[PDB]
Amino acid sequence: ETSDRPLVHFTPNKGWMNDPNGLWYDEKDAKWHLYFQYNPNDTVWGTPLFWGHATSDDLTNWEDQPIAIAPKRNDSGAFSGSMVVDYNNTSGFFNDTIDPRQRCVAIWTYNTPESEEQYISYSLDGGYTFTEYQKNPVLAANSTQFRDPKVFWYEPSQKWIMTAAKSQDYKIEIYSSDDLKSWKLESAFANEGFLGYQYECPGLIEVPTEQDPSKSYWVMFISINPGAPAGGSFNQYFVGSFNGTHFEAFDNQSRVVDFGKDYYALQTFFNTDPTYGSALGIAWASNWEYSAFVPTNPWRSSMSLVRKFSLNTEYQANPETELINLKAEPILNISNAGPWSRFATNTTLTKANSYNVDLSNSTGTLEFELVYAVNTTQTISKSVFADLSLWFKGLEDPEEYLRMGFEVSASSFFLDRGNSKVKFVKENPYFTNRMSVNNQPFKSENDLSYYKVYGLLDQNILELYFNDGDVVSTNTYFMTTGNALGSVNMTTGVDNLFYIDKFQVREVK
Amino acid sequence: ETSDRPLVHFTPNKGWMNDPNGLWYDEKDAKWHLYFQYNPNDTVWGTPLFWGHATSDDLTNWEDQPIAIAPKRNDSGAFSGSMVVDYNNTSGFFNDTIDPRQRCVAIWTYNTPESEEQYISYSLDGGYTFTEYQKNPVLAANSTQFRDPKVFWYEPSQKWIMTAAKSQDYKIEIYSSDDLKSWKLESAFANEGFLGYQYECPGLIEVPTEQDPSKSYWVMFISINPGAPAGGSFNQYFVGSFNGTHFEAFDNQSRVVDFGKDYYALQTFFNTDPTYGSALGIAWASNWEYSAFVPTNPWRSSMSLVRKFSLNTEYQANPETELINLKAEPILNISNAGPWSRFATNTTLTKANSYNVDLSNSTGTLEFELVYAVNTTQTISKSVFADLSLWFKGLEDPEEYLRMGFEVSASSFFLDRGNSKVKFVKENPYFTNRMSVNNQPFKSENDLSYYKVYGLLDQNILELYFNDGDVVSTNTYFMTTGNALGSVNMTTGVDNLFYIDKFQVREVK
Amino acid sequence: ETSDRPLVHFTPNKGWMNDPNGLWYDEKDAKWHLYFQYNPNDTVWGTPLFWGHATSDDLTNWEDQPIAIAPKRNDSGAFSGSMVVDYNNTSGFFNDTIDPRQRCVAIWTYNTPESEEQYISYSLDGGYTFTEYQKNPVLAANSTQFRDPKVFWYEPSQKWIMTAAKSQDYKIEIYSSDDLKSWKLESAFANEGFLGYQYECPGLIEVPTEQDPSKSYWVMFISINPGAPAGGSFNQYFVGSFNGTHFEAFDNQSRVVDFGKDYYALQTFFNTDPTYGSALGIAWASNWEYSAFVPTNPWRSSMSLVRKFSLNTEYQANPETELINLKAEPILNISNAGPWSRFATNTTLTKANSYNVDLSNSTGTLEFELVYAVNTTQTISKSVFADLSLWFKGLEDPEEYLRMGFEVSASSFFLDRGNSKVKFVKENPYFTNRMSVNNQPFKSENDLSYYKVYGLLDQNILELYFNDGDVVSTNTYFMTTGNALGSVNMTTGVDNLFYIDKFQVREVK
Repeated sequence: ETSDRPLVHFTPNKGWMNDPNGLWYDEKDAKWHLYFQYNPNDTVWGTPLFWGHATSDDLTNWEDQPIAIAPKRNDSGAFSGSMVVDYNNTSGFFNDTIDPRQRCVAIWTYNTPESEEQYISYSLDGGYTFTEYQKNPVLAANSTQFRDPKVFWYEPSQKWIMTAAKSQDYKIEIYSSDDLKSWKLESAFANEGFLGYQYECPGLIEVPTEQDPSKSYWVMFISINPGAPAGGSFNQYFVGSFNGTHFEAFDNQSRVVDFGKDYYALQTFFNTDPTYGSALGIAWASNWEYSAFVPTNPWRSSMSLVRKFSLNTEYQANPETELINLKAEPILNISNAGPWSRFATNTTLTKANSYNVDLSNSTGTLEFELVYAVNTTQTISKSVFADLSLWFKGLEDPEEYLRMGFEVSASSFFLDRGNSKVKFVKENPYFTNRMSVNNQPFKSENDLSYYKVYGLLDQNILELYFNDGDVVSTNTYFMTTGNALGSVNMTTGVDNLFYIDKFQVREVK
Repeated sequence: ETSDRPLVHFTPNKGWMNDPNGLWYDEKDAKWHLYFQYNPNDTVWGTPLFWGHATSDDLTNWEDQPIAIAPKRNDSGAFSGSMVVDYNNTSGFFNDTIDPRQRCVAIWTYNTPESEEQYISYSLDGGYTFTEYQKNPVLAANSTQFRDPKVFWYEPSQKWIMTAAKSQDYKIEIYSSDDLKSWKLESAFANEGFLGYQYECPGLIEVPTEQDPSKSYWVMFISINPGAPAGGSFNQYFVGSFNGTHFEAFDNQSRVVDFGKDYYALQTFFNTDPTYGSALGIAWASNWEYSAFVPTNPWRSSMSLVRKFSLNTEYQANPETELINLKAEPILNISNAGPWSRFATNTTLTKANSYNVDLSNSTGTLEFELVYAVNTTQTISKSVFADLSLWFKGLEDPEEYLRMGFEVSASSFFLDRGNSKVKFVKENPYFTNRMSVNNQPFKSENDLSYYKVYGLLDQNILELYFNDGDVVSTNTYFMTTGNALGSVNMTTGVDNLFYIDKFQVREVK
Repeated sequence: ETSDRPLVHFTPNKGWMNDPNGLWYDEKDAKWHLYFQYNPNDTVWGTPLFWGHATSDDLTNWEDQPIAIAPKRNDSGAFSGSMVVDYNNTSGFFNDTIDPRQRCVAIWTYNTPESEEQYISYSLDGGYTFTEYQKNPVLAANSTQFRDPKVFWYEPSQKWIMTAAKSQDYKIEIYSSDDLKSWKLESAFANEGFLGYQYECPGLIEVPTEQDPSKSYWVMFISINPGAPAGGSFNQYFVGSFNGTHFEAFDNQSRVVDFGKDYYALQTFFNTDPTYGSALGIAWASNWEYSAFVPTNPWRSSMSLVRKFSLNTEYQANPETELINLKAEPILNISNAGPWSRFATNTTLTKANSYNVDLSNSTGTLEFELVYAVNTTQTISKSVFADLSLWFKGLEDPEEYLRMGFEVSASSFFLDRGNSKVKFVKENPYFTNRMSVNNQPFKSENDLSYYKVYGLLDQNILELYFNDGDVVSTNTYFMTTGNALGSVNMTTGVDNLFYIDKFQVREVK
């Protein structure tokens, strides 16, 4: 008996999924390639571990493909890694029969009980079938904690640059090779923090500055688990500069990619179709603490949406200073949807009365657009919970719902993914019920502070996009199967504080 | 109608409390001094805001004292700050009638709607009554975000050193004076991260190294709120060196003081009785997200226990590398307690059978000592929740309980402070139900991994001390008043994995 | 609706059982032989009465065998008796073909509605089928009721010595023979403290001493019944002197074998495997006052465990001058060894709180080991119950439990086998539910008196061994079919009187 399956997030047909792998794009075929850590046998993690494969041409709708990479041994696994396109046959695997735009090279960690090493594989049919390089490994550091190779092309020095993690040494080593079969250690960075327990899935990418597309700075992605500050797993980032060997963040500073409880092992694509325009990144939407116990069958784990990255240099972190902040915008080919439903368009909503639209047969996947404004001046008020709340109740059974909104005194956007049923939510001591975000206004008109929120609910996953992706939160939710969360309710406490500029909901497929 | 009041944690008699202030110790009188942010009028935060005052001689039992500092204005408040003892009358406030050991100088932020500035006050009776310095401020930087002055004596340069926060500038400025009334900006630090929204309550102290006392390194404490990674508030630290003007952390790295949801605005004492031996620090046990809505009357907010700080250079952060980790050990004059109750002393538990002791009339305050061991080799096991769980059920009403323990697959120590009632716990979208810690073993006997946990329950608060304070977690809990959590139950999954070396419980007053 | 059936005590296949018969050991095939009074038709006592047969090589796990001795008449019965191994062919039966240590001769009573004679029978297949002696009986008359013949070899006088019960004349007669076919009357026994009481199942064996296993004393076992008004069925012993014709009881050397209510008709083995080393004895674990009404189906009656008897010449306790004391240790071979579950060890018990191990899937056969000390110091002891109590309950339904423990004021170990919903416990007025034992401390170091007690629970039978067998108590108990005293609990009155050195429970199969 199956569960409710996300409609616009990728899940495997059956079995177990984690880290996204070998992300790249086929220019001549117009196909996006998604590879992933995959265990087809059980519905939890286990060895042998494979590279699953799925293709799309809009990043919202997927086609299953045969297993891409396998370990020689049952003991072992074909762990995480990335892909590159060798246009100029620098590896020497590709004839003139193989299109330059189609020259796939997978770089991956072969984890065996004895050691973790780096292997490479090539494809002659456009990234569906892969053969190992005859003399693998292409990098061994005599270690059991050496994995997750992400590699890009650096024009100036004419090299492939690999950023890989010396996991439990809290070190991310940078290697270089023109050949791609021979790797030279260039630098190590470093002890960045938060450390936790391990450095996993590192990434290094030029991210175009917002407002000046022409400019861009370098971003370092590190994911850590266990030992995240919120508990378990999470993805951090650094903004700085890359010279060809060393990376330096503009300042000593930690920042998180996603504030939600379920967003890990983010990898960016090697190339894009722009249009969309790199940087583009996807992540595994879960948390290692309880990822193996979520109530889904015959599969476990969904990916997040692919997100367009950009750097916002003028992000008002608070009302005094501005910081260079990572902006993540959603990629979603809506396909066929509508119509909108709306509420308190241009009204100041009051405690006594509350709004509702219930979409009597929503598939359980819907999106909403909300722009609210706090009074700011003045209204005072404390000791009274000053919230604007959205309730996604219903639909076969309300009282089973997720609550979210903003409270003025806390200055944070909350989510309540308890309530309920699904004993797993009621019993699993790692499945957090509540988290906040601390989103900031985007403008201030005449004494009203304007905040905006875009959100997408897809059966078992919720993504919130504050100020068009200036802040993001990704959390999974589990309701009592077959329906629905179609009863959409707005509520407030405090007769005169929140102003609804705009609120819209619609079903999405 | 009153609530259940913590027996060995400080709470105000009535009203509202937050940040601990002006911590110092009277050598000739043998009295510890605790000051705190205090609103005597309402049971939430509000201006006028005062410095409350309480004294102890064992740090576990307190005596209430009259309000120590007040703002001139109702608009205003006497915000956070620290105290120093001016043995050599460098301020010139003290006659030869006033004992050197008793020469109190309070340094505090006078917050007014127009600006935040630094004031000083002196005491002629041993820190009970305080008079302002005639020419306050002693430091103004033309700002509304400039507060929380912590000051210490630096022998080498013969100066008072003030570390204070330029809150929303993410800057912690270091000032110097030999006078205490004329301050000179020496350096700024910096953009350390996690930034969040603000830098609050900075602290700078020499913390003696564990294993070798003779050595010590400098620690920088920064607390931030809102915008903590786990949501809301939290306290971070940096380990490094202080030259007299600038501070540098040994590496660029973030680390958290307390992983629990309720531990903020930590200030260390200016001096101690050693015996106890500085560094010693206390903190406000709550989280700004929901601190004003907790169900207690006629007071709100408890402090944490005072903790003896030490640096552990050889802390096994993971099985490969060691890090310089902050160690926090509890200060608790047990007073009169016992006897112990014990369980599976030197046995390996099995899922079939479970242990229980219910202390039929526990006051609701008790401590426990647990040393467990994972089998490690091998037992494999996955897809099965592999936990050792403690249940503090009962006592008038079980089914209302807090659960905690360790799960092998997650490698983290969990806490479940839901279950239940207490409408605030069931309803308040900021009161997190669950958090983990990711504690590490202290030793491995052949094919086993030994972990230790000390915990103290005090009516509404729980402190966990992993490996004698190598890792700490502070979380408040609210059960249905009058009783009790006296039903202590141990439980396991997977028949043969956990080995109980030791487990003891006893009532504490 | 078969009922719960003891796992380590012998019970018949089906039907009624009582007095154990013809106990001996086959040295060639390493097999213990147990015979018993048997009615395979009805589930109560009746004629024809047979000799049931069962074998074992560890005295714990048994094997059903065909009926060994049968009466010639359905009118009559083949009553109680013993067996001998005739190595030296002194009987006149037995070819050179039959192995010396395999030449068993049964001596038994052939009770008829008309007469009561003494028959002997030989076996040629090592005690599985028996043939009667052709010139039976071997004893003519009168016979005033004459039964329960126990026969043994005597080296000095080179004779078979037979001890038999003369119920009508309140005596025990001793007979001699070398042929085994013709017996001469020699003496009689004895006090006489109980006359009017019926003498049954007598036995005469040399019992080795503790501290010197080389020495031994003659011990005369008598089963005395009854007087319901009087204490009721009890198994008695006399330490004394046997010259070869007469038995001398040492005045004041006489105690009951087992202090329980369900231990009767004791017979010792004729020969043993040492290893275990004779004296070894087994008893019918029931009581004539109600044995025919116990709720077991399709069988009635279990035997007890086989016990290794030894004399403890140094006993004291009372501080009154010491006397020779009989101590019986259990013979029990464990198949499913481990694992122990324990309570509070090295600990002082307080009234306010209790201990619990909940053995969820125990069959109802478990063993326990308790070592407690009573604090003589002061603890004056007002007139209130000063108990240490063990409780067994559920599992399916508690409120159906058996209680036992030590009460200081009364200086005895009580047992309350009441508290059952079973009809024959509520209804049967001769089934007493409460007994106390009066165990004595083994060690009196400091101000604490140390007591040891081992106990085995087997579905319907409980056996308590105090100080490793110095005193024993055997009582059957009946609890609603299926489930099963698994909830093991410890409770006490009086806050600071009892110190638990050791308590531990374990399942036995």
